[PDB]
Amino acid sequence: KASQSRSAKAGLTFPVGRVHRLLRRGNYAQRIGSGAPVYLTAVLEYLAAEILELAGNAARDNKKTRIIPRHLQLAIRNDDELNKLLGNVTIAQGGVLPNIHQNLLPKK
Amino acid sequence: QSRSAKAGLTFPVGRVHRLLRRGNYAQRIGSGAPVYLTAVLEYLAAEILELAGNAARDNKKTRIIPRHLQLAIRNDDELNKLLGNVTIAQGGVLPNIHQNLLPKKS
Amino acid sequence: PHRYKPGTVALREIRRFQKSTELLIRKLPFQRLVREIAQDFKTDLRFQSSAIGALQESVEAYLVSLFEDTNLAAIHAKRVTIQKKDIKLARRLRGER
Amino acid sequence: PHRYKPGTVALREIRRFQKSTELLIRKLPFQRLVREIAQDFKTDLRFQSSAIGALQESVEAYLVSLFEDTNLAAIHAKRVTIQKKDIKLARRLRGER
Amino acid sequence: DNIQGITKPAIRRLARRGGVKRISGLIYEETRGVLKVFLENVIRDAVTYTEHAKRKTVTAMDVVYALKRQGRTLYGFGG
Amino acid sequence: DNIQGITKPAIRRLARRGGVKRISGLIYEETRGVLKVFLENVIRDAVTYTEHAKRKTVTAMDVVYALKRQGRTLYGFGG
Amino acid sequence: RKETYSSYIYKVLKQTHPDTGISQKSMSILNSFVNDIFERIATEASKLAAYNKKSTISAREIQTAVRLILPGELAKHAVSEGTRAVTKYSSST
Amino acid sequence: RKETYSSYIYKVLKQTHPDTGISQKSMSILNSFVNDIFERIATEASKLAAYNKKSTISAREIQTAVRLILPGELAKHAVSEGTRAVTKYSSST
DNA sequence: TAGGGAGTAATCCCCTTGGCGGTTAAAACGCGGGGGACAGCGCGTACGTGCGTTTAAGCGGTGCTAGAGCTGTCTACGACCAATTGAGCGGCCTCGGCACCGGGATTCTC
DNA sequence: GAGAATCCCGGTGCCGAGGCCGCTCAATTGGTCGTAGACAGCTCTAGCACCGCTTAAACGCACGTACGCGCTGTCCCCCGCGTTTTAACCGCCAAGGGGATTACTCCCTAG
Repeated sequence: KASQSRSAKAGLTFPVGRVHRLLRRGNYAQRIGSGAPVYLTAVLEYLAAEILELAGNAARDNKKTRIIPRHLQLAIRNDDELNKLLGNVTIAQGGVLPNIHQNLLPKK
Repeated sequence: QSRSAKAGLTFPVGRVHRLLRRGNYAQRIGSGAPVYLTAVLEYLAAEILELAGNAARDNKKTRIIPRHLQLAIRNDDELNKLLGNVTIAQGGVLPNIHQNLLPKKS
Repeated sequence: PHRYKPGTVALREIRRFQKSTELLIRKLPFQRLVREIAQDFKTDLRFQSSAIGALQESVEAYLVSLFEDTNLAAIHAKRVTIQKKDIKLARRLRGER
Repeated sequence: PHRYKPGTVALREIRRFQKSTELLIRKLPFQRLVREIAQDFKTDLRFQSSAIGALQESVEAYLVSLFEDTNLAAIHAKRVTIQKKDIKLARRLRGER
Repeated sequence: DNIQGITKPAIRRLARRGGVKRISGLIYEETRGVLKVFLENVIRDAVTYTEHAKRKTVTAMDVVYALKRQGRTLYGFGG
Repeated sequence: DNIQGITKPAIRRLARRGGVKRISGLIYEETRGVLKVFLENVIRDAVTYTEHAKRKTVTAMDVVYALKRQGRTLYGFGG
Repeated sequence: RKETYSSYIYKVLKQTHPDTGISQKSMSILNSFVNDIFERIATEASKLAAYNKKSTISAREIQTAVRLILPGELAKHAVSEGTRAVTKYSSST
Repeated sequence: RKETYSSYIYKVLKQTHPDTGISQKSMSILNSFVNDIFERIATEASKLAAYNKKSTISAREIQTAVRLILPGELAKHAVSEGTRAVTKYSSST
């Protein structure tokens, strides 16, 4: 009779019932459908996986084993669609990209 | 007896109470809150209508046109700050000419 | 043999169009443009009349808002004439990329 | 001895500060500034250090964005040195008046 | 030829609305370049709105809703 | 010395983080005024959130919502 | 059978100007201004009620909301007007 | 009691990078990020469901919301991952 | 366990997509001339570079107490339900404000 | 000094902005009950203040060299204007295809 959660029923590692709880007492609609928390759980799981993949090779490009928000900031702003998504957000301890305009160099 | 008349206001407190209640914002909703919201809506409508009325009386007409509404909405700095992200249809732009683009001398 | 100086009648018609507030784009070519940009995504699209007028008001307002900023950029560039770098400078400073 | 071209060690210092991520404003004058500006709105007000930190990172990020926009507006203006009229132009074309 | 629907004296009409004495002749092709993109960004967020309503005509209510999503809540045609 | 408590090389440090080359001397009090006029809008919202919360201390969440108001949201201290 | 606000704004207009008339496009513009500031103030009231762990919306969160969203003179004038209305209704309970 | 997505985020980077540590500041950055996408998607879906005169939020509403918010490439990857997950969940027969 | 919300579907009627035609502002095109943007060159000073000289940030350590935060209990504000009366939506009817047209005063421009 | 080009003053349908009555749902009144904000009261985190040593950063005076700026001389391309010509727009007729709505069902989501 005992069965496991909906997350591994959908094959997901993010909590489906917790997403359903936050949807129901988040006061967005009075009736919440069944397939909506599974869809939202899959979307947020994929976005987290893509973000951690980008932070992963950004941290391998610095020869380290830990993730600093320098790596997160770099992995955000060298990718164009995350640039478009996260344009107006500022990350804690991020800094800026190394850039210099063409005529400002010692051209000679 | 109407709650708007008991509050001294001319806006439908029952309508805004129904719109607040059946709009999915909170589990419980107060009683003086739609009255207070009715009061601030009546004040903002009165101020906008007063400014548009002066803008209509200065321009010799007795009818409100959206050009007069744009004139009354842009000449006030506070209302320009509040409604800087909106666009009035057929409203127009304030006339301004730069002094560099103005020709000749004196 | 009466010839005007260049730019005086420009400023005068600028004053009349500051007085004027009517639509400045032709309606039927704009309908053709929105139909030909809309057929790419689902064919056999019907269009209401008020939506096209709302679109025309939107593009005219966005033209005015961008053109004021590129006018300020060209005035700041010690020139009387606008150019392409004024346009992308206005789009860069507004944050529209 | 041997000297450097003015404008070359400046690039080394630029690349040093851009690879760096450390905070560039002293903590105690900033905390005095935010307490003296918070005294104007409400008295007897205490503060938490992470709130001061969030305020600090917000303001230097806004200052860095404003400085980059001013640099772009100044090199649009066929010059190298930034001046206050480019600051005014960048704030005017950015929306904040 | 249908992409030439907006016309050069109408760009001059918009240019004399902004209050500039001199308009260079290469602005007119630049002004088309900033137009076919921008209204496109409302067509990406209007007709799909229409597609959520089982709706095959765009109307006055979904377009101002799309502009309110974009950030230019407009008055005059309801919504 | 509170408004000018930001020292002269500090605006320089923020300037070379912004990638400028040559800095003029008259920018510094103008950047101080821009800083104070941004700070005036930010902490006014922050202390309104503070006196709504029946508290006389400004802790970590009513500031991150205050910068969340105008579209200048910052991450990390949202909890 | 849509609802409109035309009678109330007409009554307010004839209260302030006994001669000026209004058009239908102006009517829709000011009605959309009303519904716009309505949804903005109600969204801020809902968010602020979620922030302070309360399930009840009262006049207090909306007076905080009009303190933070409106500019200054409109904010204090609306606070005075709404507090006058609140005391007038609570007196006439 | 306080809630975090720390263990789920942990196993997410453990499928892709096993020999990788994490900072607590980076964990807070990630938590704020996923919560921000969650509230954006939720308010878009609730606003769309109110716009279509419907009292129920279903999968097609957040489908339209994901088409609306995310840019197109990440949008069709997101809806593809969601469709395989939802069709796998719906096969409880 | 309950009940009411999508859902299906059929029917009506309204608007909007095509198709006329005339005519007419209005765009396209070629043409003379005139200020503007173009590169180029010199004058001087303002910014960077440097060493001497403060100074007051930073660590860090300790002492104290406001105040965040949690728990308990309460009762009165508010959800829910049933009956009711009136007011705001709408269909219809009627007329004067404003645009439009015509013709003389008046102001910049040359 | 003249001449386009306006602002201004007066005559004309008109057609879209104000009443008006009919009336149908939506705001109002009353009652009951179960819980959620208010208040009191409590335990300890954490913020404010202060002392002192170390020193790295900051202030100030000195000077030197690009670089902002003033002037200039010239191609030349936008600008005002006459001439064709081309499609935009108004009046209109007709279809039919798609939106609104009525109405009962049953499942699936709230509890």
